[PDB]
Amino acid sequence: RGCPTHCHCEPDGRMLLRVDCSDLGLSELPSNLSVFTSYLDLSMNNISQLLPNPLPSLRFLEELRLAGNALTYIPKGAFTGLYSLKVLMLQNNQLRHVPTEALQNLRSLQSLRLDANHISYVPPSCFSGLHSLRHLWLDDNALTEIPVQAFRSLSALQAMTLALNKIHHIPDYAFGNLSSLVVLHLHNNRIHSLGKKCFDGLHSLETLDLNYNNLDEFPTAIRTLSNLKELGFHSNNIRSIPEKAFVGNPSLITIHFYDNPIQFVGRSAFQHLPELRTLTLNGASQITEFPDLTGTANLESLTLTGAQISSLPQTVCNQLPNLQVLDLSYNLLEDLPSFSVCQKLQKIDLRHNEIYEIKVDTFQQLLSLRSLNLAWNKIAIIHPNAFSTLPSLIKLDLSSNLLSSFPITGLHGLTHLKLTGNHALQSLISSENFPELKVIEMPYAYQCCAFGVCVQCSP
Amino acid sequence: GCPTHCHCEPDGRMLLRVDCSDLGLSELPSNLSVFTSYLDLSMNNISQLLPNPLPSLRFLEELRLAGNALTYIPKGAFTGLYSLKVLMLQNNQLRHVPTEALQNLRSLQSLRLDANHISYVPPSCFSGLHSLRHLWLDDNALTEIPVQAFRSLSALQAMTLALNKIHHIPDYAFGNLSSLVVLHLHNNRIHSLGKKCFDGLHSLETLDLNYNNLDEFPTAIRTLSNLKELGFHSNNIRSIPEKAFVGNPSLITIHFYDNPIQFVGRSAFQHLPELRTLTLNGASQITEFPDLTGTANLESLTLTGAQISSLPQTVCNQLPNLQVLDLSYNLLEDLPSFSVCQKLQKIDLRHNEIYEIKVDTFQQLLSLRSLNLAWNKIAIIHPNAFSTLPSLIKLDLSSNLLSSFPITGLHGLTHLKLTGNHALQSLISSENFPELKVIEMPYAYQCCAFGVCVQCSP
Amino acid sequence: CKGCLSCSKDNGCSRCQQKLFFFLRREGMRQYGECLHSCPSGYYGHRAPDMNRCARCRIENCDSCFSKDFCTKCKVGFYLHRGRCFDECPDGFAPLDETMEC
Amino acid sequence: CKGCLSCSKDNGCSRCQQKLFFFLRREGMRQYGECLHSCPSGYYGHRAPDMNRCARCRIENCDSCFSKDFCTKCKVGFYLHRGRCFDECPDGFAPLDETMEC
Ligand SMILES: *[C@@H]1O[C@H](CO)[C@@H](O)[C@H](O)[C@H]1NC(C)=O
Ligand SMILES: [Cl-]
Ligand SMILES: [Cl-]
Ligand SMILES: [Cl-]
Ligand SMILES: [Cl-]
Ligand SMILES: [Cl-]
Ligand SMILES: [Cl-]
Repeated sequence: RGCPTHCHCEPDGRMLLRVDCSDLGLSELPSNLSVFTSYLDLSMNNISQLLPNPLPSLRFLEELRLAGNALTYIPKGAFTGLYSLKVLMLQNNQLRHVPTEALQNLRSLQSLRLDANHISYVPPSCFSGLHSLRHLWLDDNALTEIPVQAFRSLSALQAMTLALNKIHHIPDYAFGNLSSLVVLHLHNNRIHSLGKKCFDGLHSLETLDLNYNNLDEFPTAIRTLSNLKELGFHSNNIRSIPEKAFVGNPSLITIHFYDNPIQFVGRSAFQHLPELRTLTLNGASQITEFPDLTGTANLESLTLTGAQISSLPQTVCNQLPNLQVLDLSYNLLEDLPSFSVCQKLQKIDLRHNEIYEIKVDTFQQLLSLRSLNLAWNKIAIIHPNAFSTLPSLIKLDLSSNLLSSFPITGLHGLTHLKLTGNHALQSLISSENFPELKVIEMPYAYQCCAFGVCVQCSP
Repeated sequence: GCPTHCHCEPDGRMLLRVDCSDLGLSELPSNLSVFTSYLDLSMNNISQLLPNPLPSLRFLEELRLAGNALTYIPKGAFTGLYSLKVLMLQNNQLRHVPTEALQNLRSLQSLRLDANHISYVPPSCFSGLHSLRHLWLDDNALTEIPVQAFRSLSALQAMTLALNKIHHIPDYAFGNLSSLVVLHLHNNRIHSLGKKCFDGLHSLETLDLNYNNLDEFPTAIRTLSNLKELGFHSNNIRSIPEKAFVGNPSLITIHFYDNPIQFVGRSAFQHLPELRTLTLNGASQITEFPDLTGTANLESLTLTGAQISSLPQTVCNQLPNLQVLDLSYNLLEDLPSFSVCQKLQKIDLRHNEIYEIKVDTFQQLLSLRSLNLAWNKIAIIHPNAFSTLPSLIKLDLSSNLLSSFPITGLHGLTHLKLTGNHALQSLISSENFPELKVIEMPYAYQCCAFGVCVQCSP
Repeated sequence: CKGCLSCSKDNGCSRCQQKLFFFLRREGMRQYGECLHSCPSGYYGHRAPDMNRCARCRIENCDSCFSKDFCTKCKVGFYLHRGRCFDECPDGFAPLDETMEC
Repeated sequence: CKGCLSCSKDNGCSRCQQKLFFFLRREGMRQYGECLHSCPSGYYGHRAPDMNRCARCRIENCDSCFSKDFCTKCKVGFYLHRGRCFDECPDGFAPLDETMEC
């Protein structure tokens, strides 16, 4: 009986009261609320008006949840007296604009959820006096533009999402005074064009997300974002990454740009990024040269496929001391350098290139290599000791090459071996040069049977 | 009952099989029974045979002298062997075919001269060999075709000259081998053929030119009207011309992988009503799907690594019996309907540019087990596209552009592959896919939701 | 099940109403889907065109978050600074106890 | 392990001398590799640069082979004609009882 009828209540850490009145089909607020209420949940009810409220007495109320009600409208004085209010949740209501006045001057407000409404207009001064606002959710509404004026105020803001709206253009200085902004999410909009200075003012930004938009061109505007650590522009229509593209972003750990029809990438584009951990390009046709990675020595994973790459530099592994995954399938590679200076490599995929021989030193002393795939090359000779120093090697795919014999030394630990489509490879191979094999694909079935299988062997 | 250390067994109720192989004998044994129908002298140390008891062996049908030390066989070596049908001299040290020892062995049907060091066939060393049906000359030092000597073998049905050093075949090289059915020429160095180099071979059903140096399609096969099987894989042929096999309507099998093939005439593969398989990998200058008119019995068609950007709408009308279609690695965008290809069991369309799957594409393929559409650009699949694929067991839609995925007609799947569809964040549930044993989801949370944190990745 | 377009049995919700977040409850053996207006403590809500889902915060020393890498309240005894949780509040700005922030 | 470059305990031969044919003899529970001057009845010898092996006769009603599609001696009651074996010796040429052919 210290709790409203049908509601459930519980003391918080300071013994102030948490009141749960969610999911009771209430059309109006409950009556006998303790002045010692720190948290009030009125989610999932049928509240469309806040005329008769006892809210002015709730001077310790820090968190108010009004999600999932029928609010189309919030009047000027609705939050009068909630001097302690830190978090306001209005997500999943029917607002068609941000209330013009109800949210002004909530001085202690840190978190405001307006997501999943039908909001098409942000009035110029609706965030006025929100000196304390840190986190703003405007995702899943009907915005057609950045409300440049309304955000003029908000210099204390750290996290914002405008995702899942219909924004088509970001003008120069659109976020010009958000100097504390750390994360900005713009995914699932319809952004085609960005001004050349559209992100100026975002001095503190570490995460920028432009995924799932309609950009035709690389966002030059990021040059200013000197603290950017994570950048996402995947699933757009970007066609090239220009030279010195990330010259202003030496702290980038993560750059995600897959599902862009990228064709060209500048010579310098990925230099001087000492923190970047992964690089992935699938289908980059007009790339004829392996990128220069000077100052970018921390890649753990590198994938560059579907390009016209013919050669790698002899000294390519000097730039790849931490590389664990290298995928260059679907290029035009003929001559392989030595990969031994890539000491960390765990997985190498070189399928569908034009490689004709494996030399003695190509894979020497890769003690962590687990899986090597050379399927669909034109390999006619492998030096007998090419795999001598690969104690970790567990999977080997040499399908669809031109081999006429097959090396033994260094492959006693294999569990997976694939050789089909080497017609000339008619020599047998015996079960305890390869005791640990569990999947074999042989050139002919008689090679399976001679092995002792007629453990999976094909054919 | 038998020469000492030899082993003997009855061949029928009178005659005798004598095994004297592998006894390190320097000379033939002495007391050979006139009842000897079979004599095995293989794996011994016999360098010639002059002191022999052979002339009394009138019932001897098979003599085996493989793996001895023979450099020379003297004129009368086999006199009196009226019954001799098989003579095995493989794996000896002959440097030419005996000039006279082999003439007039009138009963002789099979002669093995393989794996010697034979560099020279004297012009009349086969004179009188009118019963000879099978000749093995494989693995020797032959440098050309012994045209002369072969004029005396018109009863020959099978021959191998494989693993020699032959570089050219002149016009009429085999011109009186009218009975020859099988000819093997693999692992030679044949770089040029006369335009009539096979004329006279009226009976030939198999011709094997694999592993040679041909630069050019061997148009001389045009007279080989009974050819059933042709092999010219592992040569340097870049082109298969128009009307290439017009003289070869009975071809069942044509193998030419590991050639740098780039063109194929439009007509090249028409009118081959018995051809069961066609396979072109890496055919990268090909821009149009070949016409298969009158060539309706293909069970497997593989055409990959080419610049095929569309199939004719009515392409399955020529593929009524097709079981395996492989068009991976082309530039396909729009798909026709494959429903007239009723017998399809496997379709592989990986690495093309396919942007949608329609309702119509795979309708009523009741035997389709496996369908691979990985690495395309598929952004919509019609919800009923797979409605009538009751045998579908494996579906691979890896690395497409999907943001949803059909349920209808996929309860039978055991293998589903969806990784690389970044927009496919919706949940798939184990109720619709009870049969799955291998799953690749776009995200790990989708595995968990399935009931798995039977194999799901990541 | 609540807020749900597809209620299975032997299971919770399989697909939620358009603007709700899917969340995977673990009762122990069986797991159940639920459709929440905001994500439970330790998770953030992620919205996409046809699936909103509760993803767990994997920021170290954090108890709630806005985003994958933006913390909104740290654990006990840690200080919040630019959405990261620290033990020592790094030089340039000192700790500030009343809130456990910087 | 006669005629063998590369032998073993339970498997018999694994690699033959240059000019000999590999054949897998099968006692049942285990099988041994053999190097032969010609292939046993039912098999034909196939030479390649790297190795030579006995392959099974691929032909209906055949007992011995020259190659995979050319029979050299048919099963009992079948007539030999151009390397094939037929019940009735087809029209155009009669069968030789005494000879077992066409
Ligand atoms: C930035 O916002 C702050 C705080 O509201 C205010 O003091 C100032 O006038 C604004 N500055 C600019 C350049 O807009
Ligand atoms: Cl208003
Ligand atoms: Cl792997
Ligand atoms: Cl002589
Ligand atoms: Cl592949
Ligand atoms: Cl998660
Ligand atoms: Cl076989």
